[PDB]
Amino acid sequence: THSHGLFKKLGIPGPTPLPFLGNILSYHKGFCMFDMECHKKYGKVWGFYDGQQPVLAITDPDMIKTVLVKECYSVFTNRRPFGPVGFMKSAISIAEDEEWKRLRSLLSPTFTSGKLKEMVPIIAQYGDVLVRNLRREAETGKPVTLKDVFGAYSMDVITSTSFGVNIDSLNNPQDPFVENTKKLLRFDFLDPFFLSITVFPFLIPILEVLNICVFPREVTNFLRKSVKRMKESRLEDVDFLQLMIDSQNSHKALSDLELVAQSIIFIFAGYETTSSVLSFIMYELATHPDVQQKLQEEIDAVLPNKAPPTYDTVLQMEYLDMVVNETLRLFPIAMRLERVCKKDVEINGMFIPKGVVVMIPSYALHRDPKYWTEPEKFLPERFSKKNKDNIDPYIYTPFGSGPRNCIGMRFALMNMKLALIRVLQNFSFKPCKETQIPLKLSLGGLLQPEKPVVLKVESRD
Amino acid sequence: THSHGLFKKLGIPGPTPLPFLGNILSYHKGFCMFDMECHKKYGKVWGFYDGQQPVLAITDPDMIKTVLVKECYSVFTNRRPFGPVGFMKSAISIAEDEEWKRLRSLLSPTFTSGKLKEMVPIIAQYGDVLVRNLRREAETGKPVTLKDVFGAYSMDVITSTSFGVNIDSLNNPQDPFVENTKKLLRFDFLDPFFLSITVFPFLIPILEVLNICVFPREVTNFLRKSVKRMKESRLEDVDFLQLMIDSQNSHKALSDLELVAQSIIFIFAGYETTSSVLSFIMYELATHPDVQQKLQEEIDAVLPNKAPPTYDTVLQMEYLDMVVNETLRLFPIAMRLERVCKKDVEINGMFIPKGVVVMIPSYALHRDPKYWTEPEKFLPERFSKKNKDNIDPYIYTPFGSGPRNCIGMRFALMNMKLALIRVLQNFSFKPCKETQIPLKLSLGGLLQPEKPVVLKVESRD
Amino acid sequence: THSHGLFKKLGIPGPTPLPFLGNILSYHKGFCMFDMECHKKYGKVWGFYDGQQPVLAITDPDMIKTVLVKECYSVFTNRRPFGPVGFMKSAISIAEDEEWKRLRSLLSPTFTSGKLKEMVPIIAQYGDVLVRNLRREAETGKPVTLKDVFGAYSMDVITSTSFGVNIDSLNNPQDPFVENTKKLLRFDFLDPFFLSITVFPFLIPILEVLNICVFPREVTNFLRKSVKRMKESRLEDVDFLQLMIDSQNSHKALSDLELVAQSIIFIFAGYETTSSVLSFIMYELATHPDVQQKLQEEIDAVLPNKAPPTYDTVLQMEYLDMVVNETLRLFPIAMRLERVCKKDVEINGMFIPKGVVVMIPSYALHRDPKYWTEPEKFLPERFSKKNKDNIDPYIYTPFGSGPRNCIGMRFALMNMKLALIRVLQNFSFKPCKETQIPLKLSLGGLLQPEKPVVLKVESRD
Amino acid sequence: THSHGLFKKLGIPGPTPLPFLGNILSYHKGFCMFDMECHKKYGKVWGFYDGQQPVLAITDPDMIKTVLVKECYSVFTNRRPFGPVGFMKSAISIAEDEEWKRLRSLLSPTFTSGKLKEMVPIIAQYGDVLVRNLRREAETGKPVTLKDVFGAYSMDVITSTSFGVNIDSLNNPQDPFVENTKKLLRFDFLDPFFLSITVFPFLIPILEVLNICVFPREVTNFLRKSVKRMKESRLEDVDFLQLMIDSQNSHKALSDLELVAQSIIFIFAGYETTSSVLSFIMYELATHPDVQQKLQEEIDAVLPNKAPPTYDTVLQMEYLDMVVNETLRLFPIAMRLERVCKKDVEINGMFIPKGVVVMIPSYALHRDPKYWTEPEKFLPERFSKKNKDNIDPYIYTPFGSGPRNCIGMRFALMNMKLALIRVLQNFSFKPCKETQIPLKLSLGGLLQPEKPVVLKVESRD
Ligand code: HEM
Ligand code: HEM
Ligand code: HEM
Ligand code: HEM
Repeated sequence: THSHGLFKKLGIPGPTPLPFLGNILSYHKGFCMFDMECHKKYGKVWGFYDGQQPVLAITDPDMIKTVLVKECYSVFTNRRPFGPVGFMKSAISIAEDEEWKRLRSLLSPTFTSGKLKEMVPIIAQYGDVLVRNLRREAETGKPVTLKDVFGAYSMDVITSTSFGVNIDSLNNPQDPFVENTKKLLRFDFLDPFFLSITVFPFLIPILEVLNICVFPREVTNFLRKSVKRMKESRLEDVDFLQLMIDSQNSHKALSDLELVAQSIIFIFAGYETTSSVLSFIMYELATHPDVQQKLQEEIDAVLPNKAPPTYDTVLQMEYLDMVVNETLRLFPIAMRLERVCKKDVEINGMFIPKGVVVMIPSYALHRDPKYWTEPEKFLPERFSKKNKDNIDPYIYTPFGSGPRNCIGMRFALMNMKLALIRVLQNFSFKPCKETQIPLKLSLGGLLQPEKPVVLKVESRD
Repeated sequence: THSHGLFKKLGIPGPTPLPFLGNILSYHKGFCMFDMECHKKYGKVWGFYDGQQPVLAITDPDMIKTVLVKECYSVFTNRRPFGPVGFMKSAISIAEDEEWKRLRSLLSPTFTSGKLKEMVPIIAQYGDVLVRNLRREAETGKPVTLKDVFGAYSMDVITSTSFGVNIDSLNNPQDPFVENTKKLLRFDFLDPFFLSITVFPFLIPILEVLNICVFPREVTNFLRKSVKRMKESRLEDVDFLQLMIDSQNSHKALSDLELVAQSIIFIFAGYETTSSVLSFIMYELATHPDVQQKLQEEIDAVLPNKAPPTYDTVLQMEYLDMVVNETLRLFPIAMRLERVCKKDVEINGMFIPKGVVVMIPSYALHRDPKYWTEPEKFLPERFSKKNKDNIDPYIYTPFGSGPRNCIGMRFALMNMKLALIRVLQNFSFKPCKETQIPLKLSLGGLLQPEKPVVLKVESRD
Repeated sequence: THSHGLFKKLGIPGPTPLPFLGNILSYHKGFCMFDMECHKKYGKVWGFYDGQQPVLAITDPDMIKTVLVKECYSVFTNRRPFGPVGFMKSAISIAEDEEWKRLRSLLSPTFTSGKLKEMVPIIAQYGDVLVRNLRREAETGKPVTLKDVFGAYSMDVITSTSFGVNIDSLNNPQDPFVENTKKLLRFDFLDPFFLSITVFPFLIPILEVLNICVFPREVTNFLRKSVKRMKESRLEDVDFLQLMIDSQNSHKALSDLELVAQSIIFIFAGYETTSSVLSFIMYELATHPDVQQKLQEEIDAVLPNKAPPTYDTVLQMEYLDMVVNETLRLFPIAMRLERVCKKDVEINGMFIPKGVVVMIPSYALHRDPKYWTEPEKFLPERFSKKNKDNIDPYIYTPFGSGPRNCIGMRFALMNMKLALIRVLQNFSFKPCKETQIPLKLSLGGLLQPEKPVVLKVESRD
Repeated sequence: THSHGLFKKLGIPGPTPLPFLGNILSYHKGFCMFDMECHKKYGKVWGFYDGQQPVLAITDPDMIKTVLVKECYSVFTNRRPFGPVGFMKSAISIAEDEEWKRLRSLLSPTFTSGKLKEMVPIIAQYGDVLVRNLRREAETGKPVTLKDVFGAYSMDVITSTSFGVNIDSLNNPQDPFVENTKKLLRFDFLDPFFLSITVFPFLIPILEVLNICVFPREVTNFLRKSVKRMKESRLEDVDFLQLMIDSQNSHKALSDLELVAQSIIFIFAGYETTSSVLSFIMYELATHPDVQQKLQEEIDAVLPNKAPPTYDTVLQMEYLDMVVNETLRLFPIAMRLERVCKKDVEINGMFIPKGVVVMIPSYALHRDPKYWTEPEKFLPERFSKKNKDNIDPYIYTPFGSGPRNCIGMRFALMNMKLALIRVLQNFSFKPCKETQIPLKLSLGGLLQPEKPVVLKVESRD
């Protein structure tokens, strides 16, 4: 099969591809293990095939800068398609070129510090809810599963910061607004379906004309009307929906379908991510009680008498920022960043022909011995205000970099910190016998634990 | 396009087909209206195209007999495929030829009168549940939606008669066993997806190798393990599951996957059907209060003092059998029966080449003036023990006929009658202003009401 | 189906589309008849659907100018895809965007007046061959079929002006170089296959990965090696091949596969076109003997004593230019021009959303009563140096207009005129009884005669 | 992927399959080498996957008998599909079940000894033509390529024994009837296209509805009308066409399209096969001059004075029968026989589930040391009337066995022997320096030589 000669011709190393399958059989241990092995075997750049799709992996920090910043608009502007999307075509994370650029413009003022400081009282109320829910699991000394308790917390923060709907998801697990939203899970890009998509990407057109979508047709049909109800109950009679409604009052405003799609993508974006990361952080705190104590002391110092957190007092807390960042290092939940090269180019001395997918293997670089000492260890001091200067922003990329980076970065860090502050103000977290130490990562296509994290939760009362 | 000449060549009338689409655009008013129009325009036989699939419609009672009985095993043994089925390939209603014949054998003793008489105490307990639920909607004079109250009743009867699980679905609408099972709805064979299947049936192979199934992969993955739990909690420590478990203790026994598929098909089969028919019957009773009174008097006569119904006392009630049958006449929820002609044949003097789909248009014949006087009226006397002899069993076919007829006929009639007896022992049913008189049928691909049936429910107390 | 609402929403008239088929059933009489009917029914602009592909037809000369010239590079740069192309992707007529722009640059100097004046002695020798072949059919008074005699002439001119190979195709109809090249016929975009492509354009990806090509794999595999033989017999030891070989000695030179593709596209481009047009011209001359006499007199005046034609004496002949142009008016063999709108735009006051195919219906405009008197008549005087000023270059477009017009315009007119001069110097052409007067055009997807043109050929000796 | 567990579950050995590809990458050396390796590694039975299609290979002579004879009608009646066939669906070699059984009936009397004895004078005349053509290549001592000279001979015999058309193909290589027929070449079931068919057999439906056929649409459209011309020039005013025309004067007669398809399949069947085998025989004779001398002496003894061969004198020649048979042993051009198991069965003690493809690896068994001494050597004595009794007819299967064996066996052997007799009566055949000794077989999907056979041909004058 062809085009399997491309990397050989350019003199670029990589595992030899099978006809039709390319290298996918080498995903049997997951993107992370494949990426490290490749980084190790082949060095600073390499190439492989997702079916017939050539993928060029790069690790030089200069050349990563060019791809994510300098030549973003001109050359490296879109991600690769992945499956049938339906109307979700209009979602900023999926849209391309000038539609993207216009969307990214219309939504930027929504993620500003000013709007985010306005949303904090809402995210705070549900840290309280979280606490009372944790307390009920802690007065009845039963091991807690974090994904479920943080899931319900994440869910809570979303439903409020995007539509004003206010639910106790953990206690109302069967509210229609909680039921649909809980189906918006991260895509397993190595499950039968998406593997098939990589071998038969000519099948994508087929599904499209059949209205078959990787965003389940019914979750989308539920919110599309849920939004047009809210839209016309507020109109006329502080959340993301309002901020978008206010905006459609670049250019060309925001279409009504265009608004529904962004609403959906934020839910999708903020739900399993926030839930997952918080779990990873509580695992590390529970297996490193010194770090947990140190941070608890920091929180009490800024917030004595279990004082509530604020926007300014959150940004005050340096050790908490160190804990969060180091966790995202060990578990960057995206694992890779990816851009489609839209033209023949040469950058930092290397020819890149049109159509290749440039890939940055985040997981692998966050654990590269050549930039991190004992990269497997949990050492928050790597981010102390002393050492935070020796860290290359193109090697540590948990939100990506450049114009197409994670637009929800600020919000996500602030959301996760408000949960951590409130939770640690009230509770300590200890390993159980049934806790999996050391945590093994899932050999699938998601960064998540093989086994869900379970811990003992104790009242500081 | 070809083969669009087939009917023209055989001298068979029918609407002229468009290339690729055949006649599907003539489904814009539904199978029922198309069938009547065709019966009227073209007479006793006609032909049309579901894409490229030729479909030969027949209405002579002799020739229907040949197709459903005399030449079933030899010629007319399977239905037509309809979409990707996954493992549900093994479900009796879908299986073909000797696999079907063997399955139909292994499950026949499960639907016998003897087993059915044993299941009646279980179906009865949930008529009681139904009552208390109706009473709560009747002491608070709010119009009741029948599909929801009978749905929860149907659901209840199924969960018990197939797995022993005992739930108040109406009050536990969010039990995991109620949540999955409520997704097993009747297929809308004119929704975008299935229309596309008829135009692109070459797409079926494509979806199959992609594990894409019209039976949602997650409902099936939930019950497959739900069964292997029950299976191994009873083994070792009266429902359909047991009767199948006892059977795998023709020939070749029942595979473990083969058992899970039948379990699923019965749920699918008994849930929206029972729920739908009961609604149609209560609509007719409410718009014909004489008939409702007459039947109430019959029930009190057999069952004085609201005596509970039994298997024998149900079969006693002739006017109730007349009401149920007449309703199935006006609304035969399958609408058509269909067999694939597997060979060149000639029956009753007409050549039928291999591959055609012989179709019997049940809806249309149940309302044919040539066999029924005032076919639009609700006249239960057409089935009185006096006139029940002048009714051609190949014209009145609400469960089909012959070896491949509805294996659940007995159970379904008995289930629906036990619900009707208990409900009418306690309540009368009257039209609301918001009730749709006269009921309009859905122009889709299901026999169901355009608008859901709503009635006033009053206590005979 | 969707997107069938687009034109309705924009307030644009057009025939109402069927689901999936759009308007293709309205091609049952050909693009030409559909275009006129539409122009007539709907006016100055209209819209229709090639399946799901929206096609916007326009006839205002200002707005045509914008599309073909002013906004060519920025907005209207590519044609629409049509089927699986294989490596022919690299052919200038098919390539897109900057690949096109670079190719069109590398081949422009090949079609200059200077190169074309150099090629004339070669094209002339085969007008002689043509004559002797015609004379053999004229001394034996048998009606001649023009496509066959002009086909062999066209073939001859190509094989020489592109590779130096010198064959009498008419007398060597079974030379391997004549056999393959004669398979490069114009695509019937309404034959079963291409119709299917319009209804299932999602099938194009499928064929591509199967190396299935609308350019037969074996004709292309024959010339690809035929070229690499010639290439390496001239290297080292006046045709298009040389001019390209000299060029690969914008930028990025011409790839070796890139050269083979252009070679092929010129053959394809020059063979049935030149052959077809010459036939149309000889039909009109034979049914308008005054015009034929007048031109014969002109040729004798410039070229007395049957003097051979030259580059300068060809451009001298004004009545011949009038005859050729008027014929291309009545039969513009492309029928339409087409550009893909690559962005949301507004031109001359009309919104055009991304993805639509702007179409200019050349055939229909060449016969529009609003710009031509008696448009069905053959009146060469419409192009006399007197009236040639009142003709809008955006209404008379037989080679298209703007940067993406027919790069072979000069060559094609010069090739056809040299054939006409030599042929008329020696012969007159008269209708037979078996000649089809009036010529009916083919209801297919090609501009060609229903029945092939047959004429009586007489020696001016 | 699934169903890749089937052979593992049944305890059947075989090479471990890759997802989607099964074992096709093990065809990189051809069916023959794979089959031997497997026979060697795994023994008497084994299993592998052509994509997802399970293929069960068997070598026990009893169990082969069951599959090809005893359970042919009931269980093992069809071959496997292979690609899109169009109307060629009706060709006996491709048709299935009762259509096959009826076709095989209607054509059996055409291949009888009596008809075959009637066709011999026609096949003889073209042995003469063959000779004069060979003599022209032998008086001009140039090495002859056998495929071309025997191709033209084969072609000649076909065109006459199927339609009465009489051509010297070698000297008329560009007659329209010779041009089309020469495109009917053996399918390379490992060329890109057919490999793709095995990985994407769900693509077969797609091509079918696109009228795309592995029998080129134009060769079939040429003969379909070529036949309806001959058909209606003989009607009314000794070949296969006549014998079929006489037959349509089981049951249901032969359709007109059904007749055209058989005509085509015989051409396809008799052209490259006869041409190929004759080449293999002349290679062995030329590298074993003793055998060549011995046979020449036999021919002179039966046919002194270069007497012409007859039907009876051909069957007389035992050493010639030995030479032909031994060659078919070393090169059985089908390589394998194959039947689709249409039901769950057990034969000779082994469970075979429905859908598997039972395969008999002819090539491998013809060279199995366990039944043949020095199986690589060319020893015609293995078939002497002495040893011809120790040869298992289910191990030596160059025409298959049972009801679905090669219907053209008699004709093919007789055709090849008449060519050999005439050729050897007049010429001896010697190796050239450019002859490939030892002949290497093609690693493709055809049994043919890597390099075409070239020999020195000398006049016995
Ligand atoms: C711990 C939480 C999160 C992490 C680790 C994370 C990580 C990422 C990464 C790596 C990217 C790709 C950046 C690139 O390509 O350079 C991304 C993109 C994106 N993120 Fe997040 N993200 C998080 C939370 C969120 C949240 C809460 C939102 C809610 C609005 C969000 C919205 C988006 C969007 C819309 C994009 C695509 C932006 C574009 O293409 O212009 N993310 N995220
Ligand atoms: C009011 C209720 C029902 C109606 C009107 C109904 C109607 C029908 C009809 C018309 C058929 C096709 C018969 C034919 O092709 O001749 C059928 C088949 C079938 N029914 Fe029902 N049905 C009902 C309830 C049920 C229930 C409760 C079950 C539960 C077991 C069931 C199981 C089946 C099965 C398995 C088949 C396919 C049988 C075969 O192919 O052998 N049905 N039904
Ligand atoms: C009577 C003869 C011919 C006629 C009427 C004709 C007509 C046309 C037309 C209408 C176009 C499209 C122009 C547009 O889109 O604006 C075209 C394009 C083209 N023609 Fe011709 N043509 C003729 C002969 C030839 C010949 C002999 C060649 C040989 C080189 C040729 C090469 C091309 C090419 C390469 C294109 C595509 C150019 C591009 O996309 O940049 N044509 N022709
Ligand atoms: C040296 C020449 C030939 C060889 C080695 C050969 C070999 C074979 C083989 C192995 C089969 C499959 C048998 C089986 O599945 O058991 C076959 C089938 C067949 N052969 Fe030949 N063959 C030859 C020549 C011919 C010729 C000249 C014809 C002309 C009529 C022909 C017509 C057929 C047909 C129609 C079938 C399929 C029969 C059926 O499925 O009923 N073959 N051949």
